[PDB]
Amino acid sequence: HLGPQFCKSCWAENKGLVECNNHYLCLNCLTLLLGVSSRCPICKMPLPT
Amino acid sequence: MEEDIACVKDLVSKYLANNERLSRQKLAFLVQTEPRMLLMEGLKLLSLCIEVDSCNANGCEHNSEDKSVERILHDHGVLTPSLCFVVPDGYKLTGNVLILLECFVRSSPANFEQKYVEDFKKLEQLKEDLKSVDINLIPLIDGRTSFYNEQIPDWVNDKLRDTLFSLLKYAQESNSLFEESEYSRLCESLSMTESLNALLDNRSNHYEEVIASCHQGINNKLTAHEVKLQIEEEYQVFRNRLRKGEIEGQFLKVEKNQLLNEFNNLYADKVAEKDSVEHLTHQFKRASPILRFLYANISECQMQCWRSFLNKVKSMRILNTRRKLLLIFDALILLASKHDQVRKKPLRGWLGTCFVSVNDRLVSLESTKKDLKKWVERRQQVECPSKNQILNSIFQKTISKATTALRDVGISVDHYKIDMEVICPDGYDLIMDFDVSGVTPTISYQRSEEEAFPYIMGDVDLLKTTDLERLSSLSLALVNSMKTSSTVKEAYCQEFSLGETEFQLIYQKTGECSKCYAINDNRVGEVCSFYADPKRYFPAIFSAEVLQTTVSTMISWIEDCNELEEQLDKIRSLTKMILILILAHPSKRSQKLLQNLRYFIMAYVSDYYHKDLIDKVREELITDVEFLLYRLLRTLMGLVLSEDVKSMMTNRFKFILNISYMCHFITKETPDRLTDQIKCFEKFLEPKVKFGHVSINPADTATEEELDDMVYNAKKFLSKGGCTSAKGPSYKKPGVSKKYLSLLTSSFNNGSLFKQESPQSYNSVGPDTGRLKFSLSYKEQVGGNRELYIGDLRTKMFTRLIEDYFEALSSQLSGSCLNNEKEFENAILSMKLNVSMAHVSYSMDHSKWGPMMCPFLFLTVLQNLIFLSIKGRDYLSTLLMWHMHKMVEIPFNVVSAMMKSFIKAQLGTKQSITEDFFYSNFQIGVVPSHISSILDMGQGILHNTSDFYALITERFINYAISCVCGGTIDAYTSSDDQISLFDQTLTELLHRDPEEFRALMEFHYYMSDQLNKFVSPKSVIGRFVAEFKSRFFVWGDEVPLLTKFVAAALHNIKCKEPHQLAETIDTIVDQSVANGVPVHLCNLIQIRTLSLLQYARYPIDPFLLNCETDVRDWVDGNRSYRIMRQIEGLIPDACSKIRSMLRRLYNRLKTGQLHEEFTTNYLSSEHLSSLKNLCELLGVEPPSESDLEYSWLNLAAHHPLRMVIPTIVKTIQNSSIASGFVGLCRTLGSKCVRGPNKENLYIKSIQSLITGTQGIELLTNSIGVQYWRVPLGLRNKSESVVSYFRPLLWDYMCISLSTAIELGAWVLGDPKTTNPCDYFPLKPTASKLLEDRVGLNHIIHSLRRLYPSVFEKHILIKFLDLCVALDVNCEALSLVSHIVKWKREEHYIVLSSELRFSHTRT
RNA sequence: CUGUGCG
Ligand SMILES: [Mn+2]
Ligand SMILES: [Zn+2]
Ligand SMILES: [Zn+2]
Repeated sequence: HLGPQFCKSCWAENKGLVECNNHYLCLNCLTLLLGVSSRCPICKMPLPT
Repeated sequence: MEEDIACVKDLVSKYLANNERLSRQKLAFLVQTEPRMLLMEGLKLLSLCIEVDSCNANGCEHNSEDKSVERILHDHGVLTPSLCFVVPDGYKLTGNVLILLECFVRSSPANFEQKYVEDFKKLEQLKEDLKSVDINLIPLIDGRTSFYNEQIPDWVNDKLRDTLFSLLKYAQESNSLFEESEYSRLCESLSMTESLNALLDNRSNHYEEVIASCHQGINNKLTAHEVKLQIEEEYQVFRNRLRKGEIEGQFLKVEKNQLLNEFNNLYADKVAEKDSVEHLTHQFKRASPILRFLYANISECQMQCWRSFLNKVKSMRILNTRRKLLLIFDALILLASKHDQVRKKPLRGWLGTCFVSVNDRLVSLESTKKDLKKWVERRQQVECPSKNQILNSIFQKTISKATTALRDVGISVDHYKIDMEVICPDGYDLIMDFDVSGVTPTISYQRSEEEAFPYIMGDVDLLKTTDLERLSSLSLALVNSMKTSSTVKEAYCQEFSLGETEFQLIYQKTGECSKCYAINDNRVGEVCSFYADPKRYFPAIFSAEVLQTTVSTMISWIEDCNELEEQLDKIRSLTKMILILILAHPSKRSQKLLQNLRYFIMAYVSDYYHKDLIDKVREELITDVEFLLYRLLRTLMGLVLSEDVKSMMTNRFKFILNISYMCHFITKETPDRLTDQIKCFEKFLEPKVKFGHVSINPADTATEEELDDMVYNAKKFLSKGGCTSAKGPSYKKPGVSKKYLSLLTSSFNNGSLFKQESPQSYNSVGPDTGRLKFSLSYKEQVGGNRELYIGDLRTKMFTRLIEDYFEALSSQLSGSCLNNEKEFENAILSMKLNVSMAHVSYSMDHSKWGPMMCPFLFLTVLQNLIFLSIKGRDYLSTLLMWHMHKMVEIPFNVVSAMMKSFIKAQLGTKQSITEDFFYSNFQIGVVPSHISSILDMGQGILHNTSDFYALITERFINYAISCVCGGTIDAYTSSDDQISLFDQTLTELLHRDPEEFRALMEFHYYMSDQLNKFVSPKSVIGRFVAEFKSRFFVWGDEVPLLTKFVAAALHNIKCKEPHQLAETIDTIVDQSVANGVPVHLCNLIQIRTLSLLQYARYPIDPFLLNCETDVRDWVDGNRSYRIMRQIEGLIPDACSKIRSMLRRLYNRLKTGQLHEEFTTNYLSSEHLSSLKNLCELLGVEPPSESDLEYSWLNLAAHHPLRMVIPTIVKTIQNSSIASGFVGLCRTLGSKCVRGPNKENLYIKSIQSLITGTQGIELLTNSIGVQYWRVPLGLRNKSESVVSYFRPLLWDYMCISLSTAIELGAWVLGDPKTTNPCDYFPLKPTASKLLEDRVGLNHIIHSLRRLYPSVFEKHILIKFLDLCVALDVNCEALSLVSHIVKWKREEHYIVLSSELRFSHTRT
């Protein structure tokens, strides 16, 4: 339990979410943010895969 | 009985000064035996002593014969009509100049200021009367707060006062004379006087009637269970009537698609449909004349030197032939232009049959030649000069006079590079053969379609700064047009060379008013014409790089979106188009539209918004350019907030919030003051006419009918039929229900919520002198102007009593944060905690908090509270009663405009409400001069009581919601806007039952409407973003709001001393770095400020601004530290040795041999010697002779700049922006620097005297830091110009030592230099020795211990004596200014990437 | 009883 269960990049997704180092993202957001760089644009660390 | 009389006669005989008129009054005083006459003659003696002291201190002749102004005018032979009869204290005649003196003594500050302002008013009336007869008068007023004088000693005068008081112990004087009123006035004039209840309380039955109005129907003594039962039943009834439909819902669930479709359909009748970015760039680059000028693809100097020289000597009036002098100047400039054009140079200051002469005015060649021929012909008619010797002689005469006028002030005319060979023997002939035959310059008011444009409309890509450069040049041209003198073609002209050409901004009207400018070019004639307001084009004057950089930052926030990369260039183009549109067309409507965009995007990322949000966002647009801005905003939101983005919503929300806060780039001033004043009066009056209490001409002695109307409206204000009525609640209607007011007061009572001028008598309306007469003014804001109710000093004191009472009440509680910074910080922390957990946050604003509130509402909520521990509260009640019966002076401009419109309508159209009001009043004879009404809480005059009411009401409403639902609601208010933080239960309720949650929010809205807490349509119920006090929080972080701070920095340029301006800009940039702004943009802001100062030809000093900072000097560095870093960058060798010696000194001082006791004395000797003395005392190698002669030109060395003795003893004594810059450039160009002989001179004279020396070098580092290295051989040798120079190493040592005392010892260490979406909320780690309790701390003790004389004049162990010693003698900075004038910044949210590129030091 | 200062 690290904060609320939302996609920090969407503010809309609450189901089927992946866990970052300190928050959550969505599957669509994970596939869309892995296209620019491996570093998380929120917590600045590599995204798990 | 006579013993005290005889003894005091002895004392006044022995201690009295020897005078001849005082001896006459004495012999007239000692002869009387009646004690009352002794009192009168003693006060007469004191008054005459005061009068003659004032007269000998002011050098005026004493008026003892009680001669009025008519007597003084008749004794000199000046016959005047019947004017005001005023007898002054003294008069002084110097030809046509009269100096008038009036003296008075007052014990109370309110009476003192009352007498001061009435004396000021009568003096101005006498001035206006004396100008009608053409006599110049100057006013002088002597208001003395004490009874001291310079003839009788202090203690004997006190004994005289005490014996006069002891003779008032008897009663024979009391029943013989001195009636109760006069006796009380005299006893108060002899006395030395927070409530002052010693007033003649004659409150009639009206007070008791109004008090009973606050009690009938209201219970205020209910049970903690009965109130909960009533609230539950009321919620049941409300929810029933809501589910049925009898009560309209106000909150709609946020559908982003529907919200965007509602925003795009705004102005559907005037905007066609969606527009692509390409069509927008096409229509934008050729939209308006100012925008057509930009993106146009448009491709020594003896005349300029002569023009500048003659512009310098045109103000000194070298000849009383204004027109003929201007003609001589035009002829000289023509000769200079011809001499320039024959050699090699082209036409530079020409436009075609029109040239730019002195006083930046266009003069036609034909008219110049005709007038010169007429002048020379008329001079030749009298008698030989062959039509050329006379002109040569007169030119030699005027040039000699001008050179002599520039020689005594030290201008050194050879500084202008005049090259005085243009005065040829064939000057007249050379002028008459001058034929340019160019294009005729015109203005062409009301121009035509863009197809009549000379150049190619639109070629500049919106990626280079050329458009911003042209905008900067044009804005500077307008601001310089603001300063034309216009003495006596007639059109004036400024010049702005952009590239390979020199455009000329022509304008016929003068002043800072809105006029019609015409951009002309010599090659194509008139280029553009536009009706512009010059005082609004400031924020782009030199920010060609600042604006490009803020655009680049805003774009880089969303650049790594991976779904805008196909539209990133279009988004950047749209952002720059919006910026250049709001900067090239600063209009209040564009500002309002961007604020409405802020509200829209705040309501876009939420769960529920107000149904009337789009009605508030849509504001009327005119001029077809504001529609272009709306289309740009719509396209930008369509690109950024498209349906298929769903990625990093935080970054896009921040970007659009900054696009909205771009409104601050438009100046917050009024376009026209009359229309905005009428609008403020409309905002003030419309609720009153809609409520039904608009009583005009209050008739200070209140009539029975006026009081009856007042109490009737007081009873009407308490009706507010709730949801239990037939029709239902009428939202947005002023008034508070008796039921909910009783519930609030009952729940507060039990432990459920918190758990000849002095006033002699006073009644229910006012203190027998005025029923709190206020004046209505408008306060400049970005979106819409605010109200201001300004009152006299007595009303100020009464409001201060009320506000102190209610501020104590609020401090006893722990919910409100308006003047409590600790509670604001707790609110920010709780908001971060509630947002980071995605709990529902209700950002509420309250529409019409001022006009709809009521002093009667506060009185009623006060009379029903118990306040278990009656005087004190009765005084508060009668003060609020006075506030109910309050007059507000309608502005004379508003009533004048309304009277003019009434005349125009009666002589010569859907009139408004206030217009109909004024007309109905004018048709019956009465003129509206004051509007006494009940429904007006002053905007600011009742801020503390309004905050307390908001606090208790929001506490009650949250208690009701929690008792009817089962969820706590934290609340934090600022008396206008608030935030409600919901717990986990309400958030889970919204997640599981949206209908019940929206019903709860509708109940909250209805309950707030049952008080005077109408929830504004700008309110937002969102579990992600939260707004409070213009602080936006996204996910526990904070929105940078970069554009707000950037615009606040580009705007705040005052006309004060340049170093104070630099301090202000440094504080603004410190706040900017603190919140969100990166370091490069702030370096560019500081460079922009330095360029603003350089344009004023100011000698930029190293102690102005550091424009090479690396986010290490803002987080944990004072302004002194930044200036020290700048000096270190200047001299990287000597500053190293100085830092070494200062490190050793700090080491030996903090925990070593006692050095502070004699360092205070060591800092008072000569700096050059003391440097080497200290370096040898510490053993470190002293600075070399070459690395010690570095100095900076301190213009304010002998006396500060006279922007029309240490400085720290002066900072504790506590127009427009473009006009401020104009005044700064004018003062820094005129005689601003003062000399040692108390003589003023220009800065040019100081540069000339510097060049009149073989020692100084003038070496600048990179941007004009301008530090000199005057050698030690001529250092203060024979009182040369070197007195203005101040050694740089000494000041650097002072600043470094003071900074080491302020923030740690790490500063002395040698500086070892070592995605735009990451931030680090760090703190200014510093073991300070200047604890924040230093408002009037021991600094004053040190000042009095070291500078006693300075402690007496202009005024009134701890490791602090050095802080006060390092600025009284080391006059470089204040070094203590962020504790008593400015305020420190903590919790720095700076970029983490820019922390790793910083410098470090041990 | 005033500034001439952007390439
Ligand atoms: Mn708010
Ligand atoms: Zn997502
Ligand atoms: Zn992450």
